[PDB]
Amino acid sequence: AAARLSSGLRINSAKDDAAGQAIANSGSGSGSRIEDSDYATEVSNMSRAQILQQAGTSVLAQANQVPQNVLSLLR
Amino acid sequence: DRISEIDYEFLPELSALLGVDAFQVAKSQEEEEHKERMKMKKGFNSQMRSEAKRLKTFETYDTFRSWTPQEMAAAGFYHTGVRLGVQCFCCSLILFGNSLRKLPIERHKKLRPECEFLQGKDVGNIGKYDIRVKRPEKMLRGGKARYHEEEARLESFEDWPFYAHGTSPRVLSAAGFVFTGKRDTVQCFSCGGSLGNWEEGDDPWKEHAKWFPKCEFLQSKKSSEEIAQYIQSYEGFVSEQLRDNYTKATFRHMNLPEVCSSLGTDHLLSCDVSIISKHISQPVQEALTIPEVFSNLNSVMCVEGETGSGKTTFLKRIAFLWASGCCPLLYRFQLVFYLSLSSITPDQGLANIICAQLLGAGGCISEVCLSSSIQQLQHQVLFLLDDYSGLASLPQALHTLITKNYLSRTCLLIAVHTNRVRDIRLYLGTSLEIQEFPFYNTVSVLRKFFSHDIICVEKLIIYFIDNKDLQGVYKTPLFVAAVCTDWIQNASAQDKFQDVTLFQSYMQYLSLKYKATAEPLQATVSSCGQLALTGLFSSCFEFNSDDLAEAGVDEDEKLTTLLMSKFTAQRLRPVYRFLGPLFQEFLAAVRLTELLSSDRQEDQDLGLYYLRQIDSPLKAINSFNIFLYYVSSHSSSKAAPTVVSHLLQLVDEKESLENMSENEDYMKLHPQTFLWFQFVRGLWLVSPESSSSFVSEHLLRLALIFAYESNTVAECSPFILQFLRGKTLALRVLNLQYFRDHPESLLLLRSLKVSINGNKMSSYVDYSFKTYFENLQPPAIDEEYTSAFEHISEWRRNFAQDEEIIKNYENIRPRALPDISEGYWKLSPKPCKIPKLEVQVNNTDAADQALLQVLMEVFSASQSIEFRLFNSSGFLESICPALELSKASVTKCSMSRLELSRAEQELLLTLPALQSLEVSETNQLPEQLFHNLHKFLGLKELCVRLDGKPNVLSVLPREFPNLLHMEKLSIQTSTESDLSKLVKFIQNFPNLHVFHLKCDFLSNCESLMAVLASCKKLREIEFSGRCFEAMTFVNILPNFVSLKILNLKDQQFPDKETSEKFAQALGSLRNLEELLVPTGDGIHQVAKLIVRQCLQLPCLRVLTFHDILDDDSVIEIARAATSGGFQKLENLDISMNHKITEEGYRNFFQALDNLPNLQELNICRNIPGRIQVQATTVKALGQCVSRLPSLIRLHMLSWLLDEEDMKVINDVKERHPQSKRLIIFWKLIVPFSPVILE
Ligand SMILES: Nc1ncnc2c1ncn2[C@@H]1O[C@H](COP(=O)(O)OP(=O)(O)OP(=O)(O)O)[C@@H](O)[C@H]1O
Repeated sequence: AAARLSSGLRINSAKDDAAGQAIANSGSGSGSRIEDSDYATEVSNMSRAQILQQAGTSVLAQANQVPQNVLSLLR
Repeated sequence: DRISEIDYEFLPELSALLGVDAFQVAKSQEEEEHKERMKMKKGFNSQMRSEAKRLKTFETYDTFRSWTPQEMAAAGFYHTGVRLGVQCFCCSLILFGNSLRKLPIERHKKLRPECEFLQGKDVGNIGKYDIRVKRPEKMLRGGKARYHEEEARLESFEDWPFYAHGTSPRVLSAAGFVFTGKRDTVQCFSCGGSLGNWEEGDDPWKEHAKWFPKCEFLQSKKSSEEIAQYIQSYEGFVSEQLRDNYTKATFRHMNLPEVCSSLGTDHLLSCDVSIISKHISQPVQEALTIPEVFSNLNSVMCVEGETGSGKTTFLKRIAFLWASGCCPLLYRFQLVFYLSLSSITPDQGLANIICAQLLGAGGCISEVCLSSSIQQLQHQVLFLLDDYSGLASLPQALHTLITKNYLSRTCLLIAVHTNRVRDIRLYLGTSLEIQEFPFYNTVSVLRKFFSHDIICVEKLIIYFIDNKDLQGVYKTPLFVAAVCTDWIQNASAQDKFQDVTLFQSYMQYLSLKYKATAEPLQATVSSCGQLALTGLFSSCFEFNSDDLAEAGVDEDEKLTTLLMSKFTAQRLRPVYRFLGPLFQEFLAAVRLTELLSSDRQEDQDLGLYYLRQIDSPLKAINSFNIFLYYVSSHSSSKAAPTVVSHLLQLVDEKESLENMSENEDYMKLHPQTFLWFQFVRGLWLVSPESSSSFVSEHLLRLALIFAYESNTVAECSPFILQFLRGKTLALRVLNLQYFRDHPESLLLLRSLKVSINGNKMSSYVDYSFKTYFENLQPPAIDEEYTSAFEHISEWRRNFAQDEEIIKNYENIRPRALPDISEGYWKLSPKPCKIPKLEVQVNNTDAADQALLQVLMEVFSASQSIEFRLFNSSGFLESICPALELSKASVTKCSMSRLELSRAEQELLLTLPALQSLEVSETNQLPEQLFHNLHKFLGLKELCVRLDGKPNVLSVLPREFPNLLHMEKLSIQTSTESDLSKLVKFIQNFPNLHVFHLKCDFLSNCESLMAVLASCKKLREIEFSGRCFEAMTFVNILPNFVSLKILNLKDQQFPDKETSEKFAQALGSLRNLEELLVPTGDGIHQVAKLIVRQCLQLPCLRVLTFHDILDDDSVIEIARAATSGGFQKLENLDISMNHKITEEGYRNFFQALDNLPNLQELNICRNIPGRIQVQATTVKALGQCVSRLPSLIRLHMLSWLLDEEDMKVINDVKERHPQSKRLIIFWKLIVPFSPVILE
């Protein structure tokens, strides 16, 4: 009957799920791929614009990792 | 004497320990490389100041640090603002990294064994000019040869200034002082008066009369009126004695030491309370340092704080000092009166009030011997009082002391609980108040009372993790004193999350001390916490006198009440205050868990009301997340599961986030939410599944925890199981189950990923195929129109520069993949059974012996085996020994990059009889797969698709032997159809049950009868023809009623009859949810019907057009929109160019309302760009449409203010996602050529 959770651990999962969602990104070229690009541009555009927020916040998530690691050397 | 170079060092030796709690120490030295890079750039300089200044240098010193300012003090180290640096003045040395195991003196004494206590004689503290003068200048009798003149004595100054070499011997000679040679002492021969301890800039003509008012030499020259001018300066306004030794002896005897009920192991504890002096008549807060505060003592004074905050302790130092030889302030008085007694106050009183401290030995003591003697001398009088108001009637303190100073003008420090100030402040001088407790004195304390057992080491690491959740935890050292019990388990604790353990102790502390009658206590705790109830309600901490009625405590104000709440000095009289945000947050849980005590029933309805204000899942994981732990902490068996019911009830099903953020400004009390929430939200934004998947963990985390208060058996079991159903999670939950025990858990799915690498391929560059579009030229208008734009590089770096931050955290981790006990506490039982293990992989970077030999056993006890892969094309044969158990993977295999060739000889040799296969890219081989493919295969649907590559027919001129259970298939015509392809596909389908077809580009060519004549009962239909037939399409294609979806595009060809033939049969056969409309032939005329009767569809989503707008199409939508029948539709789009015209979007936006059934609408692909008024009409878009996640419009190019029109009227409906107004623009010139015109 002892509570167990770790915040220093919490971030790891958060790191994990980011790279998992660079994966869900999907795109399909074509022999035409121009008319496709028409559609696909947005598709990528959204995906990209979507992703940037993910990977951006991914850092924002890990942004707090680095100092605590370093600052302990100073403690 | 300065020095140079000699890069210093910090200990590598023991630091291998910390590498456990942190990641890797080997990267520490790299940080310390900055130090020599920094130090050299600093002035190595030389002597500056004697220590007593240095405390001021630490005014801005960051409080959170390990070492104590007063540790640096005796080191005399100056505090420089650059980084944290502190500076040896006698030595040269300068330090950054602090050590818990090591006092500063060491580091100074170790590293530069030269000038400091080796008595090169730099500096002095506790400085007086009495022990410089009063006693000393006595012996200075004959201390020199005869001097009547200042020149011959000036000569003596030859020796004086190694300390200084700053203040001129002249000016002192100009004041006529003599250097005797002992230390730096200088003396005025006439008055015989001396001084020392010279701050640069000290005038004697300043100093002299202050310390020697009656000096004749002075008074014979400088005249008079000058003095009261000069007299203005910093320091304070300036058995008869045998009774004092008693006073001395009293404190000299042991009374105060061993005040902590633990033990007095260190009886004198030097860690000191940070005092602030606030000004009465204007706001200035004037931070101070204690030794300074000493000399600041003039007459009456404040000494303000709350409770257990150091009230008595601080004064107590004075005496135990005042007796002993120490810092100046003491050395002036021959009397100190310490009485903390409120008990005396009712009394008419006596000198015997003091006899409390006397312990008898009195009786000549009399108003005679006191009162007029107390005014005999004015100044050596001193009192120390714990008391307030002045209400107690005493000729002594009341009728005399605080009332009339200018009869007395004597000094007092008054311990005052904060709530007692605002009655007697007007008599009271400028403030002496306590900011809070410096986090270091704690760490100072925690040093002493412990053997430093790497309990404190384990502390800060938390208080690095938590920040606001940490650095504000300590306010009263009493909280430390609560910890100071320090047996609690064996100690403070060896246990993680030291927040509760603090609080958890602190309560049951106050029990003990105050448990004589604890009935009022709990009652107070109970009735006040109803305020803490409002913690969940909102953050409003004002707590006026009124809402206290809901708490009911009010002015009843038992001394107990203070231990929670306080007041605040007013700008305007009605006001109030409370202790601290975190302590409050924990009060709530306790008060909360008073409710949900099942033996209380009528009232627990309250909590039942509260806990239902948690309604979002994101309130659970962030907002009150840290709070709920306080609840689980206090651990009342009956409550917890009843709570758990609510929480596990929360997800419902298929409602992702009812409200992504209901967040208040309560969040500020914890920062991480802002990060997490977005991270959460963002995560949700890419993958609706994984969001709910992720969120499911922390709930289950939270869930299981409350169960592990006491009893998971009865009330816990049923709730969880419901939650578990149909879910998909990640293997971290396994070890995360303590719950691993009860059952091999079912009714769910599980995911796993391995990705270590950065991306490698050309798949993005197809913008190169957008180059022929003259992308150089188009950009023209909008002084802003830049702001609309990005370039690949510009974005490329943005992304990569951020991965670089990961890259740091990548290396220092000596860390790879899951399963500590995660597989083992998983596999601790033998008969584990796992239904589905989902595996996404990217690169071989995790290919390794043990790491996979770990994953070797993962596959065991997991009944189905799935895969999706990108980066690695070769990871298969890396697996084989892991799967040489032939564990029957089956399920499906997703692939992007290459098949490794002789790899799938494995997938051959596997022979699990897979259900399905997914390969959408690169190339494939039969000697990869399609050789003898069917034999053990034939189960469920496949995808094999390539870009331009031929030989998709040669895929299976082996398949006709096979007799398939597939019934579901996906593949294209990789040419303008070759009868082979048909001949390939033909025989198949009549012999199979024909479900869910997918074809990328069917070249319709000839005899799609031989394709679609057999077509029956499909849902999936993906064909998009470049060349048509329009026999099947018009005839048999819409002869099969039940269909959810259609994927169709690629140039509907112009027989408007055929369009009708479609349109009619489209309208005639309508079962559909959704579709892809074929791309127009000029359809536009009749595409009204492709709207008009689309009201008939029983279900709606995914409305799709690449064509057909400019005509009435809009109200044709809007009619069908305003009138019902497109209700519950999920989507809208158009990709057009021609059919794009501004003119009607407003008309399209004329009335778009009354469909809050929708998600996204996209208007896009302008080579030209589209910027006009109808951005006006946007002000009504999101507002009246209610529910939308998001939009995509790439035409907008909007005025930023009109984008302020966007961004401002965006969020009125929601907190969450938005329209995407900018693409990643292929890198191009962005010309202003029209701007040439203005
Ligand atoms: N620098 C310190 N080092 C060690 N212990 C301290 C320090 N400062 C305060 N404490 C502890 O905190 C407590 C401060 O309470 P104190 O007795 O000063 O207040 P009080 O006059 O009794 O009124 P109240 O107790 O309501 O504050 C003391 O009991 C002392 O043990």
